[PDB]
Amino acid sequence: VILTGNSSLCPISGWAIYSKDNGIRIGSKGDVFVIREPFISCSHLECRTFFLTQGALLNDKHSNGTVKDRSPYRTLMSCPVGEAPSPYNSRFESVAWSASACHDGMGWLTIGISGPDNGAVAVLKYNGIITDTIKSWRNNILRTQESECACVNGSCFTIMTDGPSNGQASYKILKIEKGKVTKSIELNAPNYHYEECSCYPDTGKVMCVCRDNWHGSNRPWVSFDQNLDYQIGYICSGVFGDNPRPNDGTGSCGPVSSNGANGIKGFSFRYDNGVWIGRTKSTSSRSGFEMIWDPNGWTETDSSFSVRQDIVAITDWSGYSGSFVQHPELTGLDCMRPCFWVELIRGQPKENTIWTSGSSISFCGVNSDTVGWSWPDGAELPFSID
Amino acid sequence: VILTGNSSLCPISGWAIYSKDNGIRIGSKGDVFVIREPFISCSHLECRTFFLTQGALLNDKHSNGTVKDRSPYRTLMSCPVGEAPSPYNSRFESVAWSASACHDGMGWLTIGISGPDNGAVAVLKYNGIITDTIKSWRNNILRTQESECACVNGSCFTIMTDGPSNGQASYKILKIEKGKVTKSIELNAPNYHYEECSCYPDTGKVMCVCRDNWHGSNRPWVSFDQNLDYQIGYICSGVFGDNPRPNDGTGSCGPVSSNGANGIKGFSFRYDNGVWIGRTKSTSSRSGFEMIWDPNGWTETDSSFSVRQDIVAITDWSGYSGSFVQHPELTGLDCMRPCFWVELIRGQPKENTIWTSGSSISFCGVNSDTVGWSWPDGAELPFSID
Amino acid sequence: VILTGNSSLCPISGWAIYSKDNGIRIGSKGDVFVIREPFISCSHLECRTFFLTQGALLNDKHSNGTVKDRSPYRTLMSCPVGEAPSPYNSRFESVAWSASACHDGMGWLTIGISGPDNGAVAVLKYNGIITDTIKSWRNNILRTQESECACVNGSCFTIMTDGPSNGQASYKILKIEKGKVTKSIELNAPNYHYEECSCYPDTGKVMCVCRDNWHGSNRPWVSFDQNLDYQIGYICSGVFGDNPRPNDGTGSCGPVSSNGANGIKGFSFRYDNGVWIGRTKSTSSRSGFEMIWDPNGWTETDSSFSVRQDIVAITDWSGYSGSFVQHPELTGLDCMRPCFWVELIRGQPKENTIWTSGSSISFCGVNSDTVGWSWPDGAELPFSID
Amino acid sequence: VILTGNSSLCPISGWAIYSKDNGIRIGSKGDVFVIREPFISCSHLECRTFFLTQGALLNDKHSNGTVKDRSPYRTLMSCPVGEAPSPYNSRFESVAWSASACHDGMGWLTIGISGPDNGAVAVLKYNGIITDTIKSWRNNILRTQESECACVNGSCFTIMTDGPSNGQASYKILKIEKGKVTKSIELNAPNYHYEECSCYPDTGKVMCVCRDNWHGSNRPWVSFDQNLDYQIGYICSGVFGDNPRPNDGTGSCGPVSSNGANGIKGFSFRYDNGVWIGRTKSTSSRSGFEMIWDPNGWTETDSSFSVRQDIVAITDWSGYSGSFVQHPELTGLDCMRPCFWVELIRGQPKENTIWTSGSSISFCGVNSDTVGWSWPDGAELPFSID
Ligand SMILES: *[C@@H]1O[C@H](CO[C@@H]2O[C@@H](C)[C@@H](O)[C@@H](O)[C@@H]2O)[C@@H](O[C@@H]2O[C@H](CO)[C@@H](O)[C@H](O)[C@H]2NC(C)=O)[C@H](O)[C@H]1NC(C)=O
Ligand SMILES: *[C@@H]1O[C@H](CO[C@@H]2O[C@@H](C)[C@@H](O)[C@@H](O)[C@@H]2O)[C@@H](O[C@@H]2O[C@H](CO)[C@@H](O)[C@H](O)[C@H]2NC(C)=O)[C@H](O)[C@H]1NC(C)=O
Ligand SMILES: *[C@@H]1O[C@H](CO[C@@H]2O[C@@H](C)[C@@H](O)[C@@H](O)[C@@H]2O)[C@@H](O)[C@H](O)[C@H]1NC(C)=O
Ligand SMILES: *[C@@H]1O[C@H](CO)[C@@H](O)[C@H](O)[C@H]1NC(C)=O
Ligand SMILES: *[C@@H]1O[C@H](CO)[C@@H](O)[C@H](O)[C@H]1NC(C)=O
Ligand SMILES: *[C@@H]1O[C@H](CO)[C@@H](O)[C@H](O)[C@H]1NC(C)=O
Ligand SMILES: *[C@@H]1O[C@H](CO)[C@@H](O)[C@H](O)[C@H]1NC(C)=O
Ligand SMILES: *[C@@H]1O[C@H](CO)[C@@H](O)[C@H](O)[C@H]1NC(C)=O
Ligand SMILES: *[C@@H]1O[C@H](CO)[C@@H](O)[C@H](O)[C@H]1NC(C)=O
Ligand SMILES: *[C@@H]1O[C@H](CO)[C@@H](O)[C@H](O)[C@H]1NC(C)=O
Ligand SMILES: *[C@@H]1O[C@H](CO)[C@@H](O)[C@H](O)[C@H]1NC(C)=O
Ligand SMILES: *[C@@H]1O[C@H](CO)[C@@H](O)[C@H](O)[C@H]1NC(C)=O
Ligand SMILES: [Ca+2]
Ligand SMILES: [Ca+2]
Ligand SMILES: [Ca+2]
Ligand SMILES: [Ca+2]
Ligand SMILES: [Ca+2]
Ligand SMILES: [Ca+2]
Ligand SMILES: [Ca+2]
Ligand SMILES: [Ca+2]
Ligand SMILES: [Ca+2]
Repeated sequence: VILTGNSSLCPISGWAIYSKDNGIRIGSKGDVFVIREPFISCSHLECRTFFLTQGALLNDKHSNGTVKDRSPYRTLMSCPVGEAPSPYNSRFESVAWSASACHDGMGWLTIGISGPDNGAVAVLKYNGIITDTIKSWRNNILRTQESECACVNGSCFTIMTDGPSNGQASYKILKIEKGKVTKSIELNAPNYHYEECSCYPDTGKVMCVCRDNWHGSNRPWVSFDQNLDYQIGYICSGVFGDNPRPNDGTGSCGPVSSNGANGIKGFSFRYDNGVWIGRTKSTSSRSGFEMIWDPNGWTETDSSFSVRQDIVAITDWSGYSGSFVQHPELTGLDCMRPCFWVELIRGQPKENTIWTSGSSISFCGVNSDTVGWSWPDGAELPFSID
Repeated sequence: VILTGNSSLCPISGWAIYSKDNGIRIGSKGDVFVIREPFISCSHLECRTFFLTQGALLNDKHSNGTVKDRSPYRTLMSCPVGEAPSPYNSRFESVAWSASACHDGMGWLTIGISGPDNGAVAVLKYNGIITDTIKSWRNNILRTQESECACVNGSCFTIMTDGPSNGQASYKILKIEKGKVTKSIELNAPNYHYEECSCYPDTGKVMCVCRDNWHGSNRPWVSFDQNLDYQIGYICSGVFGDNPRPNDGTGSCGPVSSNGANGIKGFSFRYDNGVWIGRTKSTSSRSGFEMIWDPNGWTETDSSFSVRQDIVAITDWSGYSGSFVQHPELTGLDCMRPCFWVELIRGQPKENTIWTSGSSISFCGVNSDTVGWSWPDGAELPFSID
Repeated sequence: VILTGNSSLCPISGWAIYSKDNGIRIGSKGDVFVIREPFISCSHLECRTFFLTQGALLNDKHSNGTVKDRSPYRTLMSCPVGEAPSPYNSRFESVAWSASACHDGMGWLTIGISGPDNGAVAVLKYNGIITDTIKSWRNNILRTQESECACVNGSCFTIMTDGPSNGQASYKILKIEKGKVTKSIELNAPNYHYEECSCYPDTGKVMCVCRDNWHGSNRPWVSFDQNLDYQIGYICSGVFGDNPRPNDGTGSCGPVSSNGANGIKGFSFRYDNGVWIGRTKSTSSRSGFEMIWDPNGWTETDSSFSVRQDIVAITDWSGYSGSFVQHPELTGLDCMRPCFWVELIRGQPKENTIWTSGSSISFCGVNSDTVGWSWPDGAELPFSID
Repeated sequence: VILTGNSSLCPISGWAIYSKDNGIRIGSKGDVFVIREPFISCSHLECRTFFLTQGALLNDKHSNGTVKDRSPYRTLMSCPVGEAPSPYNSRFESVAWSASACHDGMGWLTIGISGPDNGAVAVLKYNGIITDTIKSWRNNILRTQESECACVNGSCFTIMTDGPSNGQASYKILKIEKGKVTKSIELNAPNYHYEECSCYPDTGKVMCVCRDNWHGSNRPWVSFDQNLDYQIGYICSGVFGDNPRPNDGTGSCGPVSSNGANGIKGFSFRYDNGVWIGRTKSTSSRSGFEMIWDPNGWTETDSSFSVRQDIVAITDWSGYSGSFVQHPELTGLDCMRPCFWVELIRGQPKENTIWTSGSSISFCGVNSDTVGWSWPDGAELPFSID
């Protein structure tokens, strides 16, 4: 089957909890990878958690976090959703310190970037066979989504960035068919900054909501059709989505400069003029998580919103978050179902350990009754290795 | 295939041992979840053990019992019958501190309740995809069976409770089709109390035998057809089924008030006016287990019975128990086979440990020779974490 | 696919090594069951190692030997051939302190005996579903092969013993179809003793070579056709097959009384008037292993033989051994291939540990070049738990 | 599916990283085999890592390297590519201290050599069933490739050696069909030395590049067609391929005598008159790894070359390396894709441990952009067992 991707996002009123892996609690005794960015991606048959590991287990000396993030040991692996990421249940995908994956209905596409900062190379695999490579074109840390790419009608789409993370860089949309790049376009986006995009298919097109690490505390977006004809902007809501960020106030259709430097991987779902925003509860640290429905937040700059659903209390650590979808071929629904995952980061720099890892929770949007709560990581730090 | 569920319970004379997982003995060294309620549920192809875990392993500090039962860490998992429940052999099912699951012949239905005490939400999944939610309607600990639901002719049925565990609460029957609630009915049951129901199909209808936590030391039951027309009662036998309970004597068709408060999840199988009762051997603690055949015990209040089969000796810990069936589509028989599982609880509050866990045994009803014995947990407590 | 079982044993000249699991060496660190009798059985698709475990892991306190052999914790498990038997790679089969298993071409039959000594019950499963039970008929430790049963033309056959292990007992052949006992016969075998039979199919019939624990240091045998017409005798060769045994000398077609009490599970393959004998190298302890070809040893009493192939040196521990076959439906050959497994027992009573376990090696008969060697267990005892 | 093997090697410009297993880093805490020679072999559906283990885990006393290399404990296993080789994810293949494996499109062939030095026996398996044996014909350590065999048109091909490793030995090509040897030829190769061959299919023929342990610091080669008509030579490039070796200088069509004794398993790919050479960076120790393209290096003796791609830095340990291919039936390409693996050896003799093991990296040849880097093992030695 080919995922057609022609349906629209399902109407939803809230988010129902889908998974929680308790990876760090389990890794206190079991053999569990130290991981980051545990993104979920689904096929027409199953959902999988992808993640990056340094090839080290929790509570082992090799978890010592003084290793660089872009190291030669870092690999992309995947395990079933909701399971602790272990060498005994994880499939190897690619050598990678930056990554993406998605399924077009016939096979898994994985994208793994490795190599040195001045000449990194993305290796594209389709069903685990190398099908293409993309080399850094600006020689300054080629990097990609750290969540699932989006597939429409037999083609898959991703965003890659090359250049500074504290200034103007270069952004490319890629169209990939059976793992071969068939088209690429560099965005003409002066004064924009795109990193770590969350992209989802919707009505035959793709929407990506990303991270401005240069000078925006609201999130940039880019949407495009199957030929990579594109539009760009920033989410206008004064419910600002990045972290760090200022207190909610008047937004902008351009980058909001106050507290704009630095950031966090996040996501949002557009519903016409409205937007569902996932964000941390703290404005200054990666703490808490909440879903906010702003019925005019895509296009209007006020800070008013209609619904807030709690996900993680502000007293608990959160982390990266990303979108994923479940297509009709998987669900049997007539619409595209939006979902998201949250990474719950424990360890350095906020806690007195030698290591850093995340566990994950995930939710799916439903048009039935839901409830806010807090589903935090739950591990008791420090560990015995510390 | 659709499980028709139109056949009657097989004639049986005793219980043959089906599985034993040795989970706690193995968890002394291996990586084994701390678990509760390991109920079994079967498809037309296989049987699985479902269980709730806090995401903690035996002999690890996170197994510390001080965590509340309704925590955000609690998840429903499943593994093959008879295997130690490990993070390396277990499937994730749902985030849940109360749960149910069953198979209709075409897919697994799982029901997992999480969220706060005043607004819990049951997430319904079919083949692992969220298909519906049910929110608390009394705002007082929505909770369900902790054993398998019952499927007949393409619909699956379960019982949910909301309200006090020491007084009158509210009880609903649900009819579920492919994970969607298609009908629900509130029982009109003043002075009844229903919790932790064990439900099985029989001749196109469902029978549930439950736990009266309020004021009954015999077990209440409810049976209903596919339109949710229902009957309610209490098992009349003077062989009382709950724990705690009084000494055997004259029973009642209503709740037996002596020692009626508190209780334990249990089960029974009705055969016309007779009943097979599974119960602890002790009247005051969760110790021992036995199967009693009382040929007039469903409807008559005397305490005489015909057959007793030992399952666990009175000197050994037992725990929760539940029914499961094997349908003709799985066994090739022309009747519905009754089976049951027993949880063997070790640790708190009876033993000097920081943790509480169960292991499991299970038995199938057969019309051939059987024997009583004792198949206890067998772990040597305390563990080194203690 | 039904295994016809109508072919004869392949002509062979020696034994080629098939598998070695290194179970005890691996279990010094990994999570590995303490096991006994690791017998192999094959289907038309795969070969599996079955084994009995006490539900305890090597190097853990629950491996403490003081538990009796016939305990309620003992279970039959299986894993792929050549893998260390772990809770993470093993399938649960049955609760059992004595067992057998085989595949008829369409499904696995397992036989598991549990319960008390005076009333044990064999539980029969077909495809993991209970299909029959057999209760002790002499109330004195019902017991069976501890190796694979034999299947011919849709029926499987096994031997069960009930009664004394130091005197005359009672022996039954069972005919089983889809897990249901369809016929049984009690052997008329005064002065014979049958235990722990190794049975293989050959030309539409079954041949079993067993253990005389009463008063024979040669091995008894029983052969029968699909109607359970049977013949009985003892292997005549002065190359005595049991352990303990006298030095090789003049054999007997009846039980050889010298060193006759006690014994060890073993096997032999009949080729007309000749026999392949597997035995320990020591006459007094379970040390070493060798295959001997005696071209007239089935029917003649001399102690001369033609070929000896070393398997385990006399300076290394051996243990139980049993036959298995690979049918033409598995191999594509036009004959029945004979194979055997050997258990290498470490620990009590010969070594200063708290535990006893076995690892396994296996060999297949081939008509090409082979070599003798020693393939011992290789663990360094004692372990840290000792 | 029969792999035709009639295509030629794909044109390539560099090497893209395919896998990294981090086995030793993970095995610091996880249950991971001590391994050597982790060679990769692919079917039409998947790629697997084969390896030899002594049946011991990292960080356990049985990893003590005083056990000889040709021991009875040594076994050939396989696991998915990129996963740490563990007893929980590895399938058993054969008892072997020297081994080879490949897939003909319909099934796995494995060759495992065991037994004594003066009479070793290769056991050939097809789909895990013993199909043939080959006994030592010179009684002096029969040994084979330690990498994948080459399959063309329903036949698989391998090289075996018997005789001295410091003098003239005897070399045989084998043609194997469904695991049965159908033809063999002894090379007429006076003054040549062939060990540990890396063989690949190319245009209906097989090319093997090997290790001269006697007196060559360049590598010998043998190529042959499906009838085992063959040609022999040595790689002429003054870019010497063995380790140890002299500094780059004038090559030879025969064995280069300077530093010729001893060696390391390696590989090369012929492209007309040019050659891609994989070699260590150090001339004196097993350190570093690089790929060199020499456009006239197959047939000319100068030390000039065109392209160097770094794989492992000279300050990090490397080890054995070998070729593998991905056939068009797996990739969908119209050519034969060349790939290679590198073993990263840690421990004795270079480091102060009791053990020796390898982890692995692998690369595939592509005609797109690539980059040099260093992907070393990354474990911190010594371990706590030391
Ligand atoms: C078994 O179920 C069938 C299936 O029909 C159900 O009808 C829906 C209302 C809903 O309950 C779904 O689960 C099913 O699809 C029953 O057949 C139907 O019965 C109704 C009324 O009796 C009739 O109007 C329909 O036409 C029937 N449909 C079909 C396809 O036959 C059937 O009654 C059930 N059998 C028993 C013994 O209860
Ligand atoms: C590819 O193989 C076919 C088949 O050859 C047979 O099968 C092989 C597995 C092996 O057993 C060979 O020895 C067999 O001959 C070859 O086709 C055969 O060619 C011969 C003449 O050379 C002819 O007599 C047969 O009839 C052919 N058989 C079939 C089924 O076509 C073919 O030549 C091989 N191709 C190459 C390039 O060598
Ligand atoms: C082989 O089996 C055939 C099938 O019939 C059998 O019938 C009953 C009695 C059982 O024994 C059951 O296992 C089988 O289904 C026979 O017709 C045939 O005679 C048997 N013997 C042969 C072919 O030699
Ligand atoms: C998508 O396209 C298919 C035809 O290819 C059509 O049947 C279906 O209704 C379309 N869905 C939407 C939501 O447009
Ligand atoms: C962690 O790494 C740093 C840098 O290599 C090292 O200096 C430090 O001592 C390490 N700490 C531990 C606990 O391993
Ligand atoms: C989908 O792809 C197919 C072939 O790749 C093409 O016919 C069509 O233009 C695309 N668009 C839609 C809406 O199907
Ligand atoms: C159930 O339905 C099947 C098929 O209609 C029938 O063969 C079977 O006998 C029925 N059983 C009962 C008890 O109605
Ligand atoms: C268990 O939890 C209690 C709760 O405060 C804590 O005080 C105690 O130290 C814990 N014990 C262990 C062994 O972790
Ligand atoms: C066994 O039966 C099969 C089925 O027809 C036949 O092909 C084969 O030759 C028979 N073998 C013997 C030894 O009778
Ligand atoms: C083993 O079991 C016996 C049984 O009583 C016990 O007395 C002994 O202390 C145990 N030994 C160890 C080392 O656990
Ligand atoms: C290999 O043989 C097949 C036979 O059908 C042919 O189609 C294919 O093109 C051939 N390839 C080459 C490279 O000769
Ligand atoms: C390793 O093996 C040798 C061989 O007997 C032994 O002498 C030595 O003490 C062992 N060392 C360790 C650390 O186990
Ligand atoms: Ca920002
Ligand atoms: Ca607004
Ligand atoms: Ca009660
Ligand atoms: Ca009664
Ligand atoms: Ca461990
Ligand atoms: Ca004897
Ligand atoms: Ca003789
Ligand atoms: Ca050399
Ligand atoms: Ca040159």
